Amino acid sequence: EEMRELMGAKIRVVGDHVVVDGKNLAPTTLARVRALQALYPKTIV
Amino acid sequence: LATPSPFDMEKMVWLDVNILEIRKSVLENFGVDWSKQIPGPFAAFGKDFV
Repeated sequence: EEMRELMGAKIRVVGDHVVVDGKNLAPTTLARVRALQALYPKTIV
Repeated sequence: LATPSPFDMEKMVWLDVNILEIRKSVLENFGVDWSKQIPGPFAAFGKDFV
């Protein structure tokens, strides 16, 4: 939920770990996404 | 999560430069120019005693 608000083109799903997906995202969006990587070790992009 | 701007808008400076120069000159050449080195007198002697 914290990740979802901080970005609200991405798609956020729960699965079993946090999963983030998207087709054509700007470098800023990717940099922002991996900036949130310091909030949970179990993250994949 | 904050990001910087692509660049910072600097201030623009106008420069006005002025270069001024004035030259004046005179040239004079007057009079009479005589010779200062001339030949002098000469003397010679010659004889056969024998």
